[PDB]
Amino acid sequence: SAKMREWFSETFQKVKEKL
Repeated sequence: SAKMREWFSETFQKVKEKL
């Protein structure tokens, strides 16, 4: 499983999208 790992990818790009 990977709830926080798969989300990790959706967290780094969440910061780049905000910029």
